[PDB]
Amino acid sequence: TRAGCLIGAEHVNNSYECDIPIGAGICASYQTQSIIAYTMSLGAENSVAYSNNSIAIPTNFTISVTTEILPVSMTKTSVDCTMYICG
Amino acid sequence: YTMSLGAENSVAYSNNSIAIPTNFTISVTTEILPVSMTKTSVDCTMYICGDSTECSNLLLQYGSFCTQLNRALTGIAVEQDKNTQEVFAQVKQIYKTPPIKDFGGFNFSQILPDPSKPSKRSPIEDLLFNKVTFNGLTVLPPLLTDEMIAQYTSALLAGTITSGWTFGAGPALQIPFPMQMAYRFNGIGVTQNVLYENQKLIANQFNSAIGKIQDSLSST
Amino acid sequence: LTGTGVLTESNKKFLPFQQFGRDIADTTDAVRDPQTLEILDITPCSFGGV
Amino acid sequence: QIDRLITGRLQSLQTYVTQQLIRAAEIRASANLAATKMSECVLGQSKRVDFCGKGYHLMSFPQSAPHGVVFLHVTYVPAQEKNFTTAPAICHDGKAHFPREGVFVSNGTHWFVTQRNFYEPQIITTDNTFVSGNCDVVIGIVNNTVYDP
Amino acid sequence: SALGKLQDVVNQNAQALNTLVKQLSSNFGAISSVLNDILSRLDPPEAEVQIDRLITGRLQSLQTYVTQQLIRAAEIRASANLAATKMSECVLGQSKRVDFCGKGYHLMSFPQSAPHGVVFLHVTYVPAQEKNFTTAPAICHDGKAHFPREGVFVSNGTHWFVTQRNFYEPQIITTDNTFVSGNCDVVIGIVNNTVYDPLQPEL
Ligand SMILES: *[C@@H]1O[C@H](CO)[C@@H](O[C@@H]2O[C@H](CO)[C@@H](O)[C@H](O)[C@H]2NC(C)=O)[C@H](O)[C@H]1NC(C)=O
Ligand SMILES: *[C@@H]1O[C@H](CO)[C@@H](O[C@@H]2O[C@H](CO)[C@@H](O)[C@H](O)[C@H]2NC(C)=O)[C@H](O)[C@H]1NC(C)=O
Ligand SMILES: *[C@@H]1O[C@H](CO)[C@@H](O[C@@H]2O[C@H](CO)[C@@H](O)[C@H](O)[C@H]2NC(C)=O)[C@H](O)[C@H]1NC(C)=O
Ligand SMILES: *[C@@H]1O[C@H](CO)[C@@H](O[C@@H]2O[C@H](CO)[C@@H](O)[C@H](O)[C@H]2NC(C)=O)[C@H](O)[C@H]1NC(C)=O
Ligand SMILES: *[C@@H]1O[C@H](CO)[C@@H](O[C@@H]2O[C@H](CO)[C@@H](O)[C@H](O)[C@H]2NC(C)=O)[C@H](O)[C@H]1NC(C)=O
Ligand SMILES: *[C@@H]1O[C@H](CO)[C@@H](O[C@@H]2O[C@H](CO)[C@@H](O)[C@H](O)[C@H]2NC(C)=O)[C@H](O)[C@H]1NC(C)=O
Ligand SMILES: *[C@@H]1O[C@H](CO)[C@@H](O)[C@H](O)[C@H]1NC(C)=O
Ligand SMILES: *[C@@H]1O[C@H](CO)[C@@H](O)[C@H](O)[C@H]1NC(C)=O
Ligand SMILES: *[C@@H]1O[C@H](CO)[C@@H](O)[C@H](O)[C@H]1NC(C)=O
Ligand SMILES: *[C@@H]1O[C@H](CO)[C@@H](O)[C@H](O)[C@H]1NC(C)=O
Ligand SMILES: *[C@@H]1O[C@H](CO)[C@@H](O)[C@H](O)[C@H]1NC(C)=O
Ligand SMILES: *[C@@H]1O[C@H](CO)[C@@H](O)[C@H](O)[C@H]1NC(C)=O
Repeated sequence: TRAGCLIGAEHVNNSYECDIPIGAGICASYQTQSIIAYTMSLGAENSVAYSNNSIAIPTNFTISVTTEILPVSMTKTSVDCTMYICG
Repeated sequence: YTMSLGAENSVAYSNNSIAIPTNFTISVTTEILPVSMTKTSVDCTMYICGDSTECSNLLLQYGSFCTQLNRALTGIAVEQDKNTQEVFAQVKQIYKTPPIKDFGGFNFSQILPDPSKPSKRSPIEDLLFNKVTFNGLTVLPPLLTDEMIAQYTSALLAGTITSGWTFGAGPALQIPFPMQMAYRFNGIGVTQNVLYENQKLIANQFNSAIGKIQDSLSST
Repeated sequence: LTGTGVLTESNKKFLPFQQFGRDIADTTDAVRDPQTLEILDITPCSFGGV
Repeated sequence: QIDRLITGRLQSLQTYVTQQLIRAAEIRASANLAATKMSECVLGQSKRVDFCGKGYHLMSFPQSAPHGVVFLHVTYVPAQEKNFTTAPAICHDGKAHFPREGVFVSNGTHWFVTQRNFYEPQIITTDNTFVSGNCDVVIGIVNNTVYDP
Repeated sequence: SALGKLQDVVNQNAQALNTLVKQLSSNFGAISSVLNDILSRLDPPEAEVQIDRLITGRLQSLQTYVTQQLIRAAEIRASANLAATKMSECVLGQSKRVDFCGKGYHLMSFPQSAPHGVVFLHVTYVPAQEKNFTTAPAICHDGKAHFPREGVFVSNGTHWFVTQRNFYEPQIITTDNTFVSGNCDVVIGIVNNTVYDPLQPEL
């Protein structure tokens, strides 16, 4: 492939969502048994039924709670160079 | 010369006078942002000593210096895929437009992918593509190729055109394009009746505004 | 002129007095053989991460 | 002599990596901005001024470009306007009427209520206004007739 | 592993620190990595050379460390600024920014303490079951074009209703739910219906 020479993985013509990325559109995964190589899928195909007079309106809803994790600070560390360099 | 900051334009202010627009135009502007850069990665050992054993043995006296440099570059290369995915892979599904591009007079032919080409990019994307161009180092490929970025873009465009903003906050829900626009007008304080009364004009101003994009990108 | 790499013949043309070629990066990429007046390209030995 | 070349080459490599790393942060910041612009202006309608083009944002369309993203921002831009006189309120019968939406304006002989970003006069009626306070408080209040449907 | 962003910053700084101290074991071309084995074995003018090799090497190592920490600190600053923004906009208020605080329509969020960071629980409204309806941009009544005051006109196949855009809760189309602008000959796709006037049966 373009990323390099991949040895031990079986290349297939079936696309899957990416699991272990290799590069240049190629990903690998473990199927159940062997490791396979494939061109990654970017998502399921979904054509909306577009029409000049058709609208879809939700009749129900759900409350979804998602978790976002952000770092705020790093270790407040320092070193005295005159001890580190010398001793 | 001393530069001008801009033309002088006083405002006809008065405590009992207001100006109100009587007409409008649809303006399309182009904003360009970098997302990623080449995933260049150079092996410190080869860069400094090549295949020389006598040199490599002295390079080792510097401990982890080469390890640190190799790791820093690896990290830089990795976040380039993160940057690309964070920007383009914002859609869970791949959306496509219908066979019949009837959007109420709104022409997206320079926005949507050209199906006749080996690389399915829009007339504008094709132009953008064309306009911008050993010693131990190598260059790694991106995870997402131009073809995959183009597909993500197509999905986002198809979603925007046939569903509106709903696909970005739940399931995609179809809506007539001119009706979507009416909501977008209402969203800026312009009563939705304005769009319908002027739908022909708006579609024409839009279509011209887009054609001008391809021309100004090519020209400058 | 020394180095390590792969020697291949190439369709490159040097002037009669030029002994070797050099790239934009000051890297030698071709040499005129001292006995046979023909030009050989030089490519690096393939390498990469595993 | 080899040690000297190692120091020089290691140092030039450190310079490269450091500058490359600083620039990487700049590209990352741009990518983060691009991601925000897409999620707010492509997957929604931004209310942020000049976030996605000059004018009132309607929509945008992303286009792929080598090493980046190009956004086509579609905005509503007011065009040719007119001078109208205005009043903060209208006095009908001892009561101060304010527009529910829009502004009260006059063409020199008649008062109308209209939306702010597009001139489209409406008859001032009790369904276009609301009442708050009497006619003796508002500065600049004018006398007109409010129509009861 | 979901909480990986905080673990990665903890490990990355810990690793940088460990890397720094391990450089004390390098000799950088010196006769010894141990300062005492230079001073005690070599005559002063010779010791002064080997010691400079260790000083230069260790100083360069420390400069590298500080530079990497300084760049990394900038990355953390950016994250902290984003976190501060999300808290002030999504915890102390209700964001109107799409995907700023979770996928879906933001309702609210709750901050949670975390080691060296913050975790936000974003509560969002996400539309679920949906149906297609026939729609129209306007309804034609007595030669006048009626537009929904706030909502969309839809049909279930036999009757037209005005429905709020984000939830299928249909209502009878009345003069209160609609406004009139222009006649029926301008709007493209206008349909014929009857607009109810609540006054009529009471007049
Ligand atoms: C959408 O716009 C494109 C132009 O950008 C139209 O394509 C042109 O059609 C005319 C015929 O009317 C040809 O002479 C031009 O050569 C075409 N130009 C290009 C670039 O193809 C297209 O027909 C429009 N679509 C609709 C439905 O009107
Ligand atoms: C509002 O402005 C538009 C243009 O932005 C006007 O439409 C143009 O009118 C001229 C005639 O004066 C024509 O030659 C152009 O071809 C029209 N352009 C388009 C896109 O239709 C429109 O008439 C103006 N309306 C009002 C009320 O002033
Ligand atoms: C202000 O607007 C009113 C209409 O809303 C103008 O009055 C009309 O003028 C037309 C002639 O152009 C007549 O045919 C109508 O019968 C008039 N209507 C009324 C109620 O008088 C009025 O002239 C405008 N004033 C100014 C200064 O332009
Ligand atoms: C609006 O109409 C009222 C009458 O309803 C005007 O009030 C009069 O103002 C004059 C001048 O101060 C007094 O002498 C009268 O006694 C007031 N009439 C009443 C019934 O109190 C008011 O001035 C008018 N406003 C404008 C701007 O014309
Ligand atoms: C559209 O909605 C109307 C109600 O607003 C439906 O009409 C009613 O149908 C029920 C049975 O489900 C009857 O018991 C009522 O008496 C009907 N009311 C009226 C005024 O007719 C109508 O059937 C729905 N149409 C479709 C295609 O679902
Ligand atoms: C809505 O109903 C009106 C009648 O109330 C329809 O108007 C007719 O339009 C045709 C075509 O131009 C004329 O030949 C008829 O004379 C009109 N009728 C009347 C009484 O004037 C209108 O076409 C209908 N619209 C829709 C979308 O159904
Ligand atoms: C997979 O695709 C290749 C072409 O890239 C084709 O030659 C091969 O026969 C295909 N294999 C199967 C099982 O379809
Ligand atoms: C060197 O000698 C060989 C014959 O053995 C001859 O073919 C070749 O051309 C000579 N090269 C030069 C540069 O004289
Ligand atoms: C409003 O009146 C001023 C003069 O007081 C004039 O300069 C300005 O151009 C007028 N604006 C419009 C929109 O007519
Ligand atoms: C505007 O100022 C004039 C004085 O020049 C004053 O007579 C008038 O009442 C004021 N109108 C408003 C609305 O403030
Ligand atoms: C919309 O209509 C199409 C048929 O044209 C149907 O396949 C699709 O499931 C409908 N959408 C919904 C939400 O029912
Ligand atoms: C919708 O498309 C149909 C053709 O399938 C056409 O007859 C009808 O007039 C169109 N309606 C609108 C509002 O464009």
